[PDB]
Amino acid sequence: ADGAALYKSCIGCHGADGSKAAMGSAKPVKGQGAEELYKKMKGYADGSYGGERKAMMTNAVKKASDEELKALADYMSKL
Ligand code: HEC
Repeated sequence: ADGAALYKSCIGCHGADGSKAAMGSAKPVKGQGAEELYKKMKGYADGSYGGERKAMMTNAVKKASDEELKALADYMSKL
């Protein structure tokens, strides 16, 4: 699959232009940067980055294999 496909679900917590209030006050995804987003999204998928509220997101992003991980960051980096 590829990032774009996953994001469609992600809208639930991040909104379109990755800025809605997630599980409380959270940094907006809104073009942090592909580097940042990749490392953080990778962090979550791998389980290196996370926390209580992140648990849902962790499993959500966990579905992303590799193409997906990279592309999700790339996509989010222009959103
Ligand atoms: C709520 C139910 C969420 C779902 C589903 C998804 N994310 Fe999320 N995300 C959430 C929180 C609480 C935060 C914390 C950010 C902070 O530090 O305050 C985030 C943030 C991100 C980021 C930005 C990185 C950062 O700022 O630390 C990334 C890269 C991210 N989220 C990725 C991601 C993906 C790929 C999701 C859907 C495919 C997704 N999130 C859903 C809460 C929730």
